Amino acid sequence: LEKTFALIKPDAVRAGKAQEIMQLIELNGFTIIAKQKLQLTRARAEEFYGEHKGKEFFPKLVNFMTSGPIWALVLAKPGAILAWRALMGPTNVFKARAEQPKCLRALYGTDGTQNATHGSDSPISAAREIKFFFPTLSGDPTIYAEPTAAAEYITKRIQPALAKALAALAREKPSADKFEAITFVAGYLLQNNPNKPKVLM
Amino acid sequence: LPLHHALIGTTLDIRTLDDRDLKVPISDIMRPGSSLTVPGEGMPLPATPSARGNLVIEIDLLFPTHLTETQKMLLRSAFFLPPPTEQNEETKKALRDYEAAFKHDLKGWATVFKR
Amino acid sequence: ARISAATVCCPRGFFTADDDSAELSANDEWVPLKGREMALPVNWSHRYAHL
Amino acid sequence: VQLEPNITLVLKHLASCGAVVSAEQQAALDHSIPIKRIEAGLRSLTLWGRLTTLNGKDYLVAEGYNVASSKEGAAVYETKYFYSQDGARWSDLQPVDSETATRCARIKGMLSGDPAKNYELELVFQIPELAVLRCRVDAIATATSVIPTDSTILNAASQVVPNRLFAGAAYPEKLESYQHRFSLPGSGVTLSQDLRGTWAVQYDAFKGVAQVRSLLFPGYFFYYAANELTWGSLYVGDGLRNNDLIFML
Amino acid sequence: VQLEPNITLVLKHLASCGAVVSAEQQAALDHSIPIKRIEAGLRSLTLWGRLTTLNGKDYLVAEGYNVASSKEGAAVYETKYFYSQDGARWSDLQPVDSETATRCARIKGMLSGDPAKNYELELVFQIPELAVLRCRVDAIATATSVIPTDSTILNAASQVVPNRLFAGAAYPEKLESYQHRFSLPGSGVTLSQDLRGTWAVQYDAFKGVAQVRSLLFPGYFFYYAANELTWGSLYVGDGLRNNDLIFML
Repeated sequence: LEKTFALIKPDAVRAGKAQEIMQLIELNGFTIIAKQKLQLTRARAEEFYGEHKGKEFFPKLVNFMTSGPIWALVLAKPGAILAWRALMGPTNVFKARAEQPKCLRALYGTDGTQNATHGSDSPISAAREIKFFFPTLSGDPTIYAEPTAAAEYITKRIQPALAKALAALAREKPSADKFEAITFVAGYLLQNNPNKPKVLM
Repeated sequence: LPLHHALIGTTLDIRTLDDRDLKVPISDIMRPGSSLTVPGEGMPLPATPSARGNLVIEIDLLFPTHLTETQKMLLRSAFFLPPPTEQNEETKKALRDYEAAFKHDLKGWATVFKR
Repeated sequence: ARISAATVCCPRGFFTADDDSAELSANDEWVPLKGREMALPVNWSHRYAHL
Repeated sequence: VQLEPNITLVLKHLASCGAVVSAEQQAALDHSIPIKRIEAGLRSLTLWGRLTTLNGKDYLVAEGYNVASSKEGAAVYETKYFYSQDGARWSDLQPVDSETATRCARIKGMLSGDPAKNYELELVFQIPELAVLRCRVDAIATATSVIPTDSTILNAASQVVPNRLFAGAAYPEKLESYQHRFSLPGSGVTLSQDLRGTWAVQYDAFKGVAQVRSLLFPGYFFYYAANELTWGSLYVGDGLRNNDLIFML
Repeated sequence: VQLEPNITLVLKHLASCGAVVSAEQQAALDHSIPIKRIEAGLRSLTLWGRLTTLNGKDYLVAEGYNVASSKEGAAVYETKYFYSQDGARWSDLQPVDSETATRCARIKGMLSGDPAKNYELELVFQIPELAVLRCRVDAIATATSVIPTDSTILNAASQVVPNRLFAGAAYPEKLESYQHRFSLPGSGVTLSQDLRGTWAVQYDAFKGVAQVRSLLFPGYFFYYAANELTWGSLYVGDGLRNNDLIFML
């Protein structure tokens, strides 16, 4: 059981065909894990389409993707990625109509860029994008939970701030009770940390 | 605000920052330079993430630019009408006749369509 | 009895009151008032004698 | 079983008690209830009642809430009230502070039509009429909000939610089968705990329909149909209170 | 949600489709459906339709069942029908044989109001008029008896019963959201596995109300309201299906 990312583009939402697309998606065995209707901004779309950086089609692609609200979905199935690529069909609508006439591109697409849907390519990209739009959606307990990767994770990100916090606490040596020390170290971590700034008013 | 909206009273329409519309009645004769307050319709409190301020409508009246002499006569008759317990029977009959004539369904001007 | 005398009513001019007796005779010349005129209480009259 | 009382079923079952609204206003309601339910963020907006007035322009009052929590031993609904003269365009009823809430209960009388009316009290206190209207609605809702017992239930995070497995109330003629909406589901508080002679129950046992009428507030009616399990409540007439209950009974 | 369909809801929601019942008949139904329901012993009894007859009087037909079982891979409802001319006295509508039903099939045109008329067929056969009425009614019923999908569920002892905690049909403007009454809840047999042009659906998303019209039998209408999970069906007209349907499409 895997899961992939898929978004209905503004062209199939401006024409009111989103609900039919969801029904078709569900009829073929998929299961919508999470859905959300949302309008990207220019910066968010540019960060989203990072792989095709400085490409020739990038201006029109980012201009179309932020013309209206889109739908974002996570679809779960044993063969979710390949099945969604097959159902979604060929990437060019004019080629799609000739090749596979009963496919989402042929049925709802209108142009090379207005293909009316977007899917993932590989499991790494799928997981990355699911994390991009659903930061709180759990998943992938195998690659993340890995003793070598976990030690690297703690050392690279969590350890630099923690070592300073445990030192300051050893210097200060607050009350021997647990709760006071825990609150002190938590406040220290939330006060001075590398990535976030300090808020003053 | 139009002057007759101030005196007679209407409902202001405001679209809040949240995706909710809002219709607030005018509760009395709005004074010049007065204001209205809708509690719980301001920005959230930075301290507590539930309570909010109160939206404040600052009212700037839009007085009519032109008035005829008959309109002024009607306004003076409206601004000096005796209290309803002091009115003669002639006064009540005249008021009833005028109201039935101003709200005449085909030849009265109570409701007209913009050209 | 009390409610009937105060509340039961008829449009004004629909009847004619006999000058001698309390009896009311239907008026032949009554021209109806149409519309929101029947909402003014000056256009109605009592149908039963005052208690 | 039901999750929100209808307007059509309520207006049908309470027609005999004089709780009726004009037909044109009925159509306007049918069209313009969802519009207000979507404009505001509410998820359950029904018709509360209809208050009379010195004009013909009665006040139709509707009530809607988003969240309904359990705070300090009471089921509290963050209600929002709207008013209209015709069923087409609704306006909002802002709550009133305590000083006005005490200076508005002394203004006995029948409300006028224009909601820009100022009453005077004693120095002179100038109070708006919409404040008086909100005071009366709040008092009536505090005294009269009736729902069948166990129709609500508590979930995680302490939210009162409809009991989707509610099998109706046995003995629907006894007042022990009804409760205020702001009584917590576990508490055994019902309408019986109120003053003995305040509530009257007439139960048609053949057609299986019960009517509860408030005698402290004479214009509040509630109906509960057991066979179809539909309960509703309306208030018609002004919002004045029947002080001398002891003499009438 | 709902336990049984409400007659006033059916008349209110299906009025735009020309499915109406007169005022006297409305009140008479309101007062007389419960009486026959109690006398017969049926848990459910409701107006099934109004077949129009030649002269002024019409045939109001109601149906009722006690409990619906699951037998031979289908939801079997043991129904009993009653007919009337006025909405006051409900007489019984007797079941007919097989060959007699085949002979009903060759009777066309509007049937006459008098329940004592006898039609002539061919060796000559005398066909009672109530037999023709029952034949037409059972044909319409076994053709189109709509219910939203998964609104019923099995239980212990295997009797299909209302599903008390029902989410509501998702995507309600599509035939997959509705099914036949005699289709089991578990199976995926829905209103989409019949002929491709025999049904039509209209949907209002704001009001959230869906209307389903049968084209094979033009007088059968169904409604489903999404905001309040209430659905109901009504038949108005003579019991003739348009065999020349294809040319209509």
